[PDB]
Amino acid sequence: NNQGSIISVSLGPGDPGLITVKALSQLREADVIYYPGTVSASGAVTSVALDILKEFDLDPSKLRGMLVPMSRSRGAAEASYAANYASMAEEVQAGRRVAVVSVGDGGFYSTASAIIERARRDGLDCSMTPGIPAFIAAGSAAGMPLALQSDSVLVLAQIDEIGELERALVTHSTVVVMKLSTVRDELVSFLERYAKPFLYAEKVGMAGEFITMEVDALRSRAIPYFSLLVCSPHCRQSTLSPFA
Amino acid sequence: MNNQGSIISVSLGPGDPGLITVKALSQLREADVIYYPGTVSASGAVTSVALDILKEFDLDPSKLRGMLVPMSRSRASYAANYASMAEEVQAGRRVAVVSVGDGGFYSTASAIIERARRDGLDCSMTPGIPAFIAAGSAAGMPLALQSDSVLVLAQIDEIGELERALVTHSTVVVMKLSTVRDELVSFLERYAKPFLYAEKVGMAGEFITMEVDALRSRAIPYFSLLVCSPHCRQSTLSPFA
Repeated sequence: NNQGSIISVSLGPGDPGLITVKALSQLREADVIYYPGTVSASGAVTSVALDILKEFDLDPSKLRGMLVPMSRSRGAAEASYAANYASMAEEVQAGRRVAVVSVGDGGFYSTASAIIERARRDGLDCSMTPGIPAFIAAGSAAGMPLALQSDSVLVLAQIDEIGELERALVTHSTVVVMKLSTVRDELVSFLERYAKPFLYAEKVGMAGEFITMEVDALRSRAIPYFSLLVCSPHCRQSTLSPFA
Repeated sequence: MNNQGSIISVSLGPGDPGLITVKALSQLREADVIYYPGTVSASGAVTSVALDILKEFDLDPSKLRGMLVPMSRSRASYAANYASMAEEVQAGRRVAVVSVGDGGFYSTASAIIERARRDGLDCSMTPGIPAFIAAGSAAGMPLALQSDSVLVLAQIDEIGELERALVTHSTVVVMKLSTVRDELVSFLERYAKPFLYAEKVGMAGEFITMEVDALRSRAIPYFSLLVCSPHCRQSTLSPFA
């Protein structure tokens, strides 16, 4: 029926089997669940978060979409989440158990952190249940390690110019770049230039999963928001590598 | 029949048995045999966070097989747990090899997976939540926002590694803080900025702090990490001072 007041519930990165035992139980006991999604020109919502929730046989009545276009004002998501907080607060006032869900982990580049600021300063009971980051899941779906003994790992997100990844590469073991859409027109020439093992992973664990280590397989590919890149020598270990 | 016989690298997550994925837990319950890592001191005392997590799931205890490695002969030198696995696999059996955290992220399992894979075996990987991700959520802080970077180090030799990295990176996580235990308090005094220290997150004896004074007498164990980040001031733990 309920338990907490405001909970940031990580869904994991797309495969519903990769939610935690705890996150899943929190969802089933929540009174209301807010999820992010995007809308196209017509209606037609796209929401990876909702696609995941739909696998849990939850009461479709308790679900509250927070909807945006495709935008980059520190992700119009911040305003969208901000705008939605009032209702979440009133639900919490009504004595309800509110979940705000995140693809991957709620504390790792998630706008849910805006809800947990406000929740904590308005003195409400709030919590974070963590989830598997997308880059962790990508490494495992490719059958490779991301980090071994003495490695460093640098994680970047919303890369500005492709030159930012280029500079980082040499001073770091593995580099991970999230949200590749922001360099969708620069990715392929970067990859030809780099000429070193990489993992491209899109929609991992989800219906349209696509993972590749071949530049040719990306030449005429649309690079969407939910996609990431791993540049690392360890990519040689993957099942997707000729090196075995 | 024996023509099956598989091996899976199953991540356990960071410590709280509630932070196992639904899928990894199902795989452990289905497995015929479950190998877990652990270490053994000279007086023969066994330390194994992995077995401590397994002990929380109601598994058949006769299914569990320790892969214990002396804290000594570094490769240790005991990859010879695999021939055992292969045999079980040869015998038609479902073998799980487990990892604390994620099995691809500074893990004990990678060297086993590579051996399986040099051999003809399929060894899929089920992911888990790394300890540093769990530590952030336990403290109620985010680890990264909009265009932030995250740098992860582990088993660092010397405290300078960290100091140096923090000149040019805002958020730096260091895993296996034991390696710099003698230097931690002094480092944190001169650092004089928000930090999160976390030990046994999600388990009995969880200890997390953003107070240097809570560390002055503390035994900093091997499964210990530090996060240095301004994001630490976004926790009810960040010094009321």
